[PDB]
Amino acid sequence: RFLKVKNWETDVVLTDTLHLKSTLETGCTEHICMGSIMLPTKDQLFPLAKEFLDQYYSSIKRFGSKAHMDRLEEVNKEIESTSTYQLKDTELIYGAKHAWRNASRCVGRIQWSKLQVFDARDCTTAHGMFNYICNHVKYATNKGNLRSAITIFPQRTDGKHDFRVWNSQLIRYAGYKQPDGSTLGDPANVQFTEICIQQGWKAPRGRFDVLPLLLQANGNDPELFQIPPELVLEVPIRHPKFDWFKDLGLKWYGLPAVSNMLLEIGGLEFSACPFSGWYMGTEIGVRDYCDNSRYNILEEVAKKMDLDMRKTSSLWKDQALVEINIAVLYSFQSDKVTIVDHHSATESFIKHMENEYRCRGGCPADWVWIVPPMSGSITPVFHQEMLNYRLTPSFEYQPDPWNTHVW
Amino acid sequence: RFLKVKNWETDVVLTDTLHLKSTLETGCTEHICMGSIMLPVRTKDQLFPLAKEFLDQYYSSIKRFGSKAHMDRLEEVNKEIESTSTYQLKDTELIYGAKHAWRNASRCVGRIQWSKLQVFDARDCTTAHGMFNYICNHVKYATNKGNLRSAITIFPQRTDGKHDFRVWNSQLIRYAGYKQPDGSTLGDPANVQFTEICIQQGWKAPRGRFDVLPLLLQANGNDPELFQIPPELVLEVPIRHPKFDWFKDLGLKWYGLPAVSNMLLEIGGLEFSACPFSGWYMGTEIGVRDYCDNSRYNILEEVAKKMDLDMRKTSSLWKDQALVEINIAVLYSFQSDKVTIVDHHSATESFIKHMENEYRCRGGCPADWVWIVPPMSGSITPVFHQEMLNYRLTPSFEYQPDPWNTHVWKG
Ligand code: HEM
Ligand code: HEM
Ligand SMILES: C[C@H](O)[C@H](O)[C@H]1CNc2nc(N)[nH]c(=O)c2N1
Ligand SMILES: C[C@H](O)[C@H](O)[C@H]1CNc2nc(N)[nH]c(=O)c2N1
Ligand SMILES: CN(O)C(=N)NCCC[C@H](N)C(=O)O
Ligand SMILES: CN(O)C(=N)NCCC[C@H](N)C(=O)O
Ligand SMILES: [Zn+2]
Repeated sequence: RFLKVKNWETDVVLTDTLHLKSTLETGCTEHICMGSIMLPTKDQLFPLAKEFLDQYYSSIKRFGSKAHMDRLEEVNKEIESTSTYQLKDTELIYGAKHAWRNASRCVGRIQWSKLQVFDARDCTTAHGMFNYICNHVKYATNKGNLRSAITIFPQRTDGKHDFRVWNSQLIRYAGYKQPDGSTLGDPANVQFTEICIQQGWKAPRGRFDVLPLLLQANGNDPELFQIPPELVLEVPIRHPKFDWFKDLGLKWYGLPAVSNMLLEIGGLEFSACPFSGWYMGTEIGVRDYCDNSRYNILEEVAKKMDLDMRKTSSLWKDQALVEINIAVLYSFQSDKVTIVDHHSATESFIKHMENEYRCRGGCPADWVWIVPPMSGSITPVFHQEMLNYRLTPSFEYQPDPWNTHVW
Repeated sequence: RFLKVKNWETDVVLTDTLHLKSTLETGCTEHICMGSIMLPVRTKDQLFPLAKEFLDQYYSSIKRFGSKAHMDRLEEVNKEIESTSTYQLKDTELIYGAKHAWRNASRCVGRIQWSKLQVFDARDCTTAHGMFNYICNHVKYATNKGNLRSAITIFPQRTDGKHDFRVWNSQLIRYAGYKQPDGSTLGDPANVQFTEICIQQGWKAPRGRFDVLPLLLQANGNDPELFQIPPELVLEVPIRHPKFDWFKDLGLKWYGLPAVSNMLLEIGGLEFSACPFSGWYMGTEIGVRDYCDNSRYNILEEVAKKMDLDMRKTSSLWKDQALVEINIAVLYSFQSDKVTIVDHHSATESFIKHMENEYRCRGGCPADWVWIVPPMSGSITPVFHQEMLNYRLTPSFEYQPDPWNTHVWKG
């Protein structure tokens, strides 16, 4: 019932008691571990509302107070009467911050208490959604001095009036299947790009075309909007030592803004809740650029470095990987756009884990996601045992809206 | 029940049915995943089902399930258990058991090779001197002048738990570690505790950076005895770099034969507490972990200093740059000396091919992602993108406590 986690580099041992508060299921059983799998009514709602309100009133040191009991009765009366309830602004902000705090896949959680919460629960149309999103992009970007933010659209009601951002992130690049057989742009975004074109987007058919927003308000058919170009901060990628790197024609955007997840607070479901922080360098340099199914640039870079690509044991892929990641970090830093390297971020996470174990009794963490995708063992998280479990409030995956929407 | 795993790079989906034959527990529950935790005398009653399960597996593998030979063997083992409290495996069953323990080892990336394993049966061994001779023969066979051959040596099984055979070394060949009065370490810090034990037992330590440890061998529950492996049998490789001529003056070398000697082999409920096994290295084991872990030889700074990298801020990725060069040097050095080694790209590519084959022919391949993904360049290897299912099949290799923690000293 009490669990220990050890760091095998420092011998530091921490005791986890927070897992006992966990409610949701992991997908593992005593017989099988699914740790590497990517995607493993009124009666329902009151216990969830109560669980949340209890944690909230405990957090402001007013547990069992008159104000606690009164809010519990108020919400109970509201669920019994309306089949749902509304969060106070204080509860919404607490809930959003804790959904981030609880995000076991996120290495950036030392930042969790510093989150700007934009309450968009008064939004009614897709044009309104576009306005809120531009404002979030502008605030979060802050001319390169990035600030963490979330924008929260109205909660699910009966499930036929869902707010959704159809985009997987606020800013991403289009992908196009060519007659050639190859893919132009970002292959990750081929299906969604097709949906936009189908809905009438005039695609430029280039390598780095910022996708338009496809926004769905109140369960209505989604609508297209272009983010003002002047609000999308991009960074041309160059190398501090290699003059030729700039001629690859690479760029990336500064603001990573996940827009397809569902925020659950006190049993309420916020299906449109785009949130943004800043990039860890490996996200762009390792995954976005070097995944075989992404921009897949290792070959081109290695050829420009004149490495021996005849044999895997020359480690040519590894050498070009490091250089690409050096160029990503250098380019963002030179343009004064916030970015964190994987050494700095993982060091910060270990400190955050220690803080959470000390002050909260634990920190749910998914090692498979937390360890960076290059140089794993030279970062301290590789040597850190972690326990993964699901706490609420939470960010959850949800099915893509085009599979589910009724046109 | 069927379980699917997807490869997110190729979209290949595989279906696992083998997990149904799993009996042992993982450490995980419906409420918690323990997938990153390093470490999460039998009765007659518990023994016969284990033996039966194993013999059924063995006779099925040889296409003799339900034959008179199968039935007679079950009867013979049942009689032997009821009579003597235990039983003896036939040579064929021992070979099959050892190969399958390897096949089932979810943390092993090298399993494409599982059916090619030389099994040395040492169950007639009675003394530590006998163990030493067996171990020297294993080392010489496995080394094969650099053309490494996988092998296992299997000493007598556990009886009452008071007469265990144990190799006290964690690997047959490893370097000594010495804690200095000023708090620094000479040699390999991983082996400081064991080095102190050896010195206590009478070893005269050279006190250098790469001293091959003596073997410390326990036969039949007796106190362990020290033996020096003949130096001519210990193949080592001086580490140099193909471009950087200063690399050799770091004074680095490593041994060619990785030979894990502290695990327990379980076959049909029998426990083989001394079962050293060896293959060949994947380069990252040495170049990433052994050389660059902060708690091991910790060479990153010295290498980066010699490369004249910008070390003022982590975001120059100086550690990452030095790491790749060290790993190039290790692969270069072994290949140049004609000592078998595999790079992490080749090894992971082969593992994926093995895994897909296992799914098709066996219905699954238990695999621990946390261990299978290499400790550098994770996502440019195919295993990073491969969903895996981790579960425990028997026969198996298991951890056991260090023998100095449990040994009853006779004097
Ligand atoms: C402040 C800077 C932040 C950094 C450096 C950071 C870092 C990261 C990284 C590197 C990942 C893995 C992403 C991937 O591999 O695709 C991640 C995942 C995640 N982060 Fe953060 N994060 C930050 C802010 C935030 C914020 C503000 C939130 C929510 C308010 C958040 C919630 C999450 C969630 C829910 C995931 C899992 C996403 C998924 O499963 O695809 N993070 N974080
Ligand atoms: C033939 C070449 C082989 C290669 C390249 C290979 C590769 C590896 C690697 C890289 C690891 C991780 C080791 C670590 O991080 O400390 C490992 C683990 C392991 N391998 Fe292999 N292996 C090979 C042969 C064998 C053989 C012959 C056996 C047994 C018969 C075996 C059984 C195991 C086991 C039980 C582990 C888990 C070790 C632990 O938990 O500490 N492997 N393998
Ligand atoms: C199959 C495996 O779960 C998958 O490739 C994971 C591994 N770790 C990851 N880690 C992060 N941070 N992001 C990812 O997309 C992934 N992908
Ligand atoms: C805490 C974590 O489980 C631990 O550091 C693991 C991670 N993955 C590993 N993978 C391999 N192959 N070998 C190891 O020693 C480790 N160590
Ligand atoms: C949440 N956020 O701040 C962040 N750093 N990453 C979210 C995911 C971004 C994605 N991995 C990408 O490379 O675009
Ligand atoms: C099993 N074997 O062949 C192997 N490749 N590795 C076993 C463990 C070796 C260990 N990682 C080391 O670096 O010495
Ligand atoms: Zn698990």
